[PDB]
Amino acid sequence: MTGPNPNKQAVELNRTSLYWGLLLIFVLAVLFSSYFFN
Amino acid sequence: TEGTNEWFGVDDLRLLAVLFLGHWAILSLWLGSYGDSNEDEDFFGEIDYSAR
Amino acid sequence: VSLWERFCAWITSTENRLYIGWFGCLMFPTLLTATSCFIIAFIAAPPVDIDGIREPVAGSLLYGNNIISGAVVPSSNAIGMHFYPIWEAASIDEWLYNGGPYQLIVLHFLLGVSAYMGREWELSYRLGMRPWIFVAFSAPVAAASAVFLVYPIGQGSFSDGMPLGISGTFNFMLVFQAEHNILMHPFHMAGVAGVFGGSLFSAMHGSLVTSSLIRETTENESTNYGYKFGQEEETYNIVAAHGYFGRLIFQYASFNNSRALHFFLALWPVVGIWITSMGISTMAFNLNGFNFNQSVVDSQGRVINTWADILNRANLGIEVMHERNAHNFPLDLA
Amino acid sequence: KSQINELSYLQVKGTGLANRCAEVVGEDSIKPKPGAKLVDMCIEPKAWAVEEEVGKAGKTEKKFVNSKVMTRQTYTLDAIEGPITVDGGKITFNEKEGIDYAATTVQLPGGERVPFLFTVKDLVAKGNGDTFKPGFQMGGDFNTPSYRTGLFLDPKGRGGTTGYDMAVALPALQLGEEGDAELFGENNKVFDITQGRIEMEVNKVNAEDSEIGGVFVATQLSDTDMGSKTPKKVLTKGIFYAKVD
Amino acid sequence: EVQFGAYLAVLLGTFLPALFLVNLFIQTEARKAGKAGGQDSD
Amino acid sequence: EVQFGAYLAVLLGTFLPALFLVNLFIQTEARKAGKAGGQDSD
Amino acid sequence: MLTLKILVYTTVIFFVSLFIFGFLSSDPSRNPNRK
Amino acid sequence: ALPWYRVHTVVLNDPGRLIAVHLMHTALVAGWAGSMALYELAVFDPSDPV
Amino acid sequence: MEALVYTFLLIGTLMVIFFAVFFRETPRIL
Ligand code: CLA
Ligand code: CLA
Ligand code: CLA
Ligand code: CLA
Ligand code: CLA
Ligand SMILES: CC(C)=CCC/C(C)=C/CC/C(C)=C/CC/C(C)=C/CC/C(C)=C/CC/C(C)=C/CC/C(C)=C/CC/C(C)=C/CC/C(C)=C/CC1=CC(=O)C(C)=C(C)C1=O
Ligand SMILES: CCCCCCCCCCCCCCCC(=O)OC[C@H](CO[C@@H]1O[C@H](CS(=O)(=O)O)[C@@H](O)[C@H](O)[C@H]1O)OC(=O)CCCCCCCCCCCCCCC
Ligand SMILES: CCCCCCCCCCCCCCCC(=O)OC[C@H](COP(=O)(O)OC[C@@H](O)CO)OC(=O)CCCCCCCCCCCCCCC
Ligand code: OEX
Ligand SMILES: [Fe+2]
Repeated sequence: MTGPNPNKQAVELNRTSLYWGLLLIFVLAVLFSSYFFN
Repeated sequence: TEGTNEWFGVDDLRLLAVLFLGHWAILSLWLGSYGDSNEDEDFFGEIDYSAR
Repeated sequence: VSLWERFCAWITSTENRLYIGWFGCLMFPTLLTATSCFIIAFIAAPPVDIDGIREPVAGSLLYGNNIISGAVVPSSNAIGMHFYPIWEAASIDEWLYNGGPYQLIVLHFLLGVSAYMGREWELSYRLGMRPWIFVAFSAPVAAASAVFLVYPIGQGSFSDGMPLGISGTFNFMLVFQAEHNILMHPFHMAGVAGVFGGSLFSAMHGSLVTSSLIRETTENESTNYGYKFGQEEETYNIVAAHGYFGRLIFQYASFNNSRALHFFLALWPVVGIWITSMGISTMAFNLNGFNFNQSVVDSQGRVINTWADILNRANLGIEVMHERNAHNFPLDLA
Repeated sequence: KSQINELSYLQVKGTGLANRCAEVVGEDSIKPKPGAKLVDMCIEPKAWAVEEEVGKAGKTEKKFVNSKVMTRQTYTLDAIEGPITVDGGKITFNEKEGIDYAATTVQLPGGERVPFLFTVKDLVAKGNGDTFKPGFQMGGDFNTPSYRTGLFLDPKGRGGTTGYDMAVALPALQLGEEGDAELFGENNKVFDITQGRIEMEVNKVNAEDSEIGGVFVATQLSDTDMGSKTPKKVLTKGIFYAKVD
Repeated sequence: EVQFGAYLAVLLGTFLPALFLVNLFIQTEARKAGKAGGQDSD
Repeated sequence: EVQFGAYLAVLLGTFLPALFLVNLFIQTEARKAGKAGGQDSD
Repeated sequence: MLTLKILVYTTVIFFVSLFIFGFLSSDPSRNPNRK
Repeated sequence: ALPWYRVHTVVLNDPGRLIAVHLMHTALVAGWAGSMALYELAVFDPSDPV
Repeated sequence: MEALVYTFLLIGTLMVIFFAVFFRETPRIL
C-alpha cells in the first residue's frame, strides 16, 4: 500500500431525497412495465 | 503411437534438446552461487550454516 | 548477490502474501491447470463415451444439465488404463470424445494436492512451527488418491474412476456397493466412526469452550469481542469446563490436559480416514467386504434369511443394472 | 504383406500398424480357379464424407463435406472370406465370413456426431471379365444391419426386444383414451436394414504371390437409432487388399 | 403470450436501484449518529 | 421445459438477501467513520 | 500434437528443475533459528 | 458531504486513482464484449447462412 | 437460457472467494 488518500469524502442522502428516488423508480417501473411485457 | 516403450516419452529427437536445455539452464543459475565453492569444507553438525 | 540467491530469497520468503515455497513451484502450475480445465470441461464440454460402447454421456452445462447432474465424465472403457494426453489423440475432437479432460484434471490434481501437502510442511519449517499439520492433511490425500488413482488401477480402467460431479458421485457410490459391499467392510465402518466421532468431538469441544467463556463484554455487544487478538490471557475457565464434563459422565473420563485434549481431536478423524482410504484401496483389488449371504440355516438345511440377505437383494438390484449395455458375459469381472 | 508377417506381436502393438492394410507390389494377371476362395480381404477407408446442405455463395445444393473420425483406430475390416464363383460373362464374389462390420463415428462442422456402421455384410461383387487385371473393377450391394441390436437399452430403459415400452418416469402420460400415443415413435424401437453400394477397383496384382489390392469407394446410409432420426448418406473412400489363393 | 424476461426486467428494475437508494440513506443516518456521540455511535 | 417462476426465485433469492447484507456493512463502516471525526464524518 | 508436446516438456522441467535445485540450495539452513 | 451525483469527483486531484478507475471501466467494457460474444455463440446456428 | 443462470452463480461465487482472500480485514495486535 501507500498512505491514506486525502481525497476521502462522505456521501449524503437526506430523507427527502430518498422519497424522490424511490418514487422515481416505481413510476418508471409502472410506466415501462407494460411495454416490456408487451 | 502411445504404447511405445520409449524413454521419458521421447518420441522425436527434438524433445531431447528441450530436456537438456531445461535442466542445464537452471543448473547454470544454481552454479552461479552454490557452484565454484570449496568441496573440501566439512562440519560436525546435523545441518550446515556455511554461506550463501 | 547472485541471481539465484535473490530468487531463492523471494520464493522462500514468508513476507509474501501467500507463501509460495519450493512445493509451490509445482503446486501452483498444477492446480491452476486442473482448475482452468475443470471450469471449461464442466461448463462447455461435449458428451463422452464412458462405457466404450459409443453411447456418449452428456456431462456439461451447455448440453442441458445443472449443478447436480453435470459432471466431468471419466475416460472411456476403450482407453482404460492407457495414458491419453492431448498430443497422443490426433485432434482435440478425438480427445474430447474419448474422455480426454478427465485424465488432464485428475493427474494435475493429484500432483497439486500432494504438493499442497508438502507446502504445508515447508511454511511450518520457516515459521518455527512443529511440523505435522501436513500429516493430518494426509488423510484426505489418501482418500483422494484412493478414488481417482488407486481404484482405477486395480480395476484396470479410469472409466471405473470417480466422476467429477455431484450425481456422478452417487453413481460411483452405488455401483461400488453392488460390486464390493463396502458397508459390511470394516474400514468403512472404521471411518463412519471417524466422522460421526469427529463431528461429535468437534461439537463437544466447541461447546465446552463457548460454555465457559469469561465475562469481558456487555450484553449489548457481541460475545466474540471479549477476545483481543494476540492477547496472553486465557479466554475461558478451563477448570470450569473440566468440572462440568467431570460430572456429565464421570470424573475420570475427562481430559484436564488441554494438550492431550487437542491431540485427541486430531487423532480420531485422521486415523479414521487413513483406515477408510485403505478400504477403497483393498477393495480396488477385489478384496471385498463381508459376505454373510445364506449363512443361517435350519436343521433341515433351508436358508433362513437375515438382514444381510435383504441387503444382498439391494446389491443384486444395482449389480444387474449398472452399465446395462456394457456387459456381454455373465460375471462382472470389471 | 509378408513384411508385416516378419514382425512379432510385441513390435506391432501400440504402433497402429495392425489397423493398416497391406501394400501389394507390382502388376500382372491372375486367374481364379474353379474352387477359388478369397482369403484375406481387408478393407480400410482413408477418408469419410457425409452428405449435407452446404453453404455456397448463394445456393444450397447437397454436397459432401468431409469429417474427422473420432473412434480412434477401429475402422478396418479384416479376415473376410468367401468363394469366387465363375459366371461365364463376369467373375463374381460372394463373401461368407470374417469381421465384416466396424462401428465408427465421425464429426461434422457444427459439432454433430454421426455414428455409422461400416460393413460389407452379404456382398455380391460382379466385375468385368474373368481374370483379375489392373483394369479390373468389381462392385455390388451389401446389406447394412442396424447399428444397435434390438436388446439395446436407451437411457429410459426401452429396447426392441427387451426393456419397457413407456416413459417409465412419466407415469401420468398413459392417462386417457389417447394414452402416450403423442410420443409413440420414441417407444416403438424398429430394427432397420438398409442398402449400401461399394465399388472396388483392382490395380496392382501379384501372381507369384496370388495377392491383389486396389482402391475402392463405398457409399451407405448412417444409423437412425431405430427410427429416432432421419439417417444421412455417408460416402467413404480408401484402399483394400486381398489374397486370391 | 408475454415475454418471460420482462419479469426479470421489471422486478430487478424496481428492486436493485431502489435498494441502492436505501443504502445511501442508511449510511447517511449512521454518519449523523456516528458523530453525535450518544447511545448509538459505538 | 423449465418453470418460469424459478428465475424469480433464484435471482431474487440471490439479490434481495445479498443486497441486505451489504447494507449492514455499509452502515457499519459509516458509524466507524462517523465517530472518527476526520474528513468523512460530516 | 507434437508442437504442443514440445511446449509441455519445457514447462514441466522448468518447474521440476526449480524444485530440484531449490532444495539443493542449502535448504535446511533457511530456518528462523539462525541464518 | 458529497451528494450522490458528485461521488466520483474525489478523483479530480488524484492522478494515481484516475487510472485505476479508468482501468475499471476498461475491465467492464472488455468483459462485456467477451461475455456478449460467448452468449452469441450459444445462440448462433450455422445451419443455413443463405 | 437456463444454463446462463448456473454459470452466473458459479463465477459469482468465485468472486466473493477472491475478495475474501485478498481484501480481508487484516487482524492486528494492539
Ligand atoms: C510443472 C508442473 C506440472 C507437472 C508436474 C505436470 C505434469 C503432467 N502434465 Mg502438465 N501442464 C503444466 C504443468 C505441469 N504438468 C502446465 C503449466 C501446463 C500448461 C501449459 C500443462 C499442460 C498440460 C497438458 C495440456 C497436458 C499435460 C500433461 C501432463 C502429464 C504428462 C506430461 C509429461 O509428459 O510430463 C513430462 C515428464 C517427464 C519427461 C519426466 C520428468 C521427470 C524427471 C525426469 C524427474 C525424474 C528423476 C529421475 C527418475 C532420476 C533418475 C536418476 C538416474 C541415475 C536413474 C503429467 C501429469 C498431459 C496429460 O496429463 O494428459 C493426460 C497433457 O495432455 N500438461
Ligand atoms: C508424497 C509426497 C511427499 C511429500 C510431501 C514429502 C515430504 C517431504 N520429504 Mg519426501 N519423499 C517422497 C514423498 C514425499 N515426501 C518419496 C516418494 C520419496 C522417495 C522417492 C521421498 C524421499 C525423500 C528424501 C530422500 C528426502 C525427503 C524430504 C522430505 C521433506 C522436505 C521436502 C524435500 O526436500 O523432499 C523433496 C521431495 C521429494 C523427494 C518427493 C517429491 C514428491 C512429489 C512432490 C509428489 C510425488 C511425485 C512422485 C513421488 C515422483 C515421481 C517422479 C516420476 C514420475 C518421474 C518433506 C517432509 C527430505 C527431508 O527433509 O528429509 C529429512 C529428504 O532429504 N523425501
Ligand atoms: C450414514 C452414512 C454414511 C456415512 C457417514 C459414510 C461415511 C463415509 N463414507 Mg460412505 N457409504 C455409505 C454411507 C455412509 N458413509 C453408503 C450407504 C454407501 C453405499 C452407497 C457408501 C459408500 C461409500 C464409498 C463408495 C465411499 C464412501 C466413503 C466414505 C467416507 C467419506 C469421507 C471422504 O471421502 O472424505 C475424504 C475427503 C476427500 C475425499 C476430499 C479430498 C479433497 C482434497 C483434499 C482437496 C479438494 C479441494 C477442493 C477441490 C477445493 C477446495 C475449496 C476451494 C474453494 C479452495 C466416510 C468415512 C469414501 C471412502 O471410503 O473414502 C475414500 C468412498 O469412496 N462411502
Ligand atoms: C439410534 C442411535 C444410534 C446408535 C446408538 C448408533 C450406533 C452405532 N452406529 Mg449408527 N446410525 C444411526 C443411529 C445410531 N447408530 C442412524 C440414525 C444412522 C443413519 C441412518 C446410522 C448409520 C450408521 C452407519 C452407516 C454406521 C453406523 C455405525 C455405528 C456404530 C459406531 C458409530 C460410532 O462409533 O459413532 C461415533 C461415536 C462414538 C465413537 C461415541 C461412542 C459411541 C459408543 C457406541 C458408546 C459407548 C458407550 C459404551 C458402549 C457403554 C460402556 C461405557 C460405560 C462403562 C460408561 C455404532 C454401533 C457404524 C458401524 O456399523 O459400526 C459397526 C457404521 O458403519 N451407523
Ligand atoms: C465521458 C463520459 C463522462 C465522464 C467521464 C463524466 C465524468 C463526470 N461527470 Mg458527467 N456527464 C456525462 C459524461 C461524463 N461525465 C454526460 C454524457 C452527461 C449528460 C447526461 C453528464 C452529466 C453530468 C452532470 C449533470 C454531472 C456530471 C458529473 C460528473 C462528475 C462526477 C460523476 C458522478 O458523480 O456521477 C455519479 C453517478 C452515480 C453515482 C450514479 C449515476 C447513475 C446513472 C444515472 C445510471 C447508471 C449508469 C449506467 C449503468 C451507465 C450505462 C453505461 C452508458 C453510459 C453507456 C465526473 C467528473 C457531476 C459533476 O459535475 O461533478 C461535480 C454532475 O453534477 N456529469
Ligand atoms: C433395586 C431394583 C429395583 C433392582 C433393579 C436394579 C437396578 C436398580 C438397576 C438400575 C441400574 C441402572 C441401569 C443404572 C446404571 C446407570 C447407567 C450408567 C445408565 C445409562 C445406560 C448407558 C447405556 C450408559 C452408557 C453410555 C455412556 C454414558 C457412555 C459414556 C461414553 C464415554 C465414556 C465417552 C467419553 C468420550 C470422551 C473421551 C470425550 C472427551 C473428548 C472431548 C473432545 C470432550 C470435550 C472436552 C472434554 C474435557 O474434559 C474438557 C476439559 C474440555 C474443555 C472439552 O472440550
Ligand atoms: C486384548 C489386547 C489388549 C490390548 C493390547 C494393546 C494393543 C495395542 C494398543 C495400542 C496402545 C497405544 C498407546 C498410545 C498412547 C498414546 O496415544 O498417548 C498419547 C496421549 C498420552 O496421554 C497423556 O500422557 C501424559 C502422561 S505420559 O505422556 O504418558 O507420561 C499426560 O500428561 C496426559 O495427561 C495424558 O493424557 O494420550 C492422549 O492424548 C489421549 C489419546 C489416547 C489415544 C489412545 C486410544 C487409541 C486410539 C483410538 C482408537 C483409534 C482411533 C480411530 C478409531 C476409528
Ligand atoms: C448497472 C447498475 C445500475 C445502476 C442503477 C443505480 C442508480 C439508479 C438510481 C439513481 C437515480 C436516483 C435519483 C435520485 C433522486 C434524488 O435523490 O434527488 C435529489 C437530487 C439532488 O438533491 P440535493 O442536491 O438536494 O441532494 C442533497 C444530498 O444530500 C442528497 O442528494 O435531485 C436530483 O439529482 C435531481 C432531482 C431528481 C429527483 C427526481 C425528480 C423527478 C421526480 C419523480 C418523477 C416521478 C413522479 C412522476 C409523476 C408523473
Ligand atoms: O466400467 Mn465402470 O462398472 Ca467396474 O464393474 Mn465391470 O467395469 Mn464397468 O462393469 Mn461394473
Ligand atoms: Fe479448542
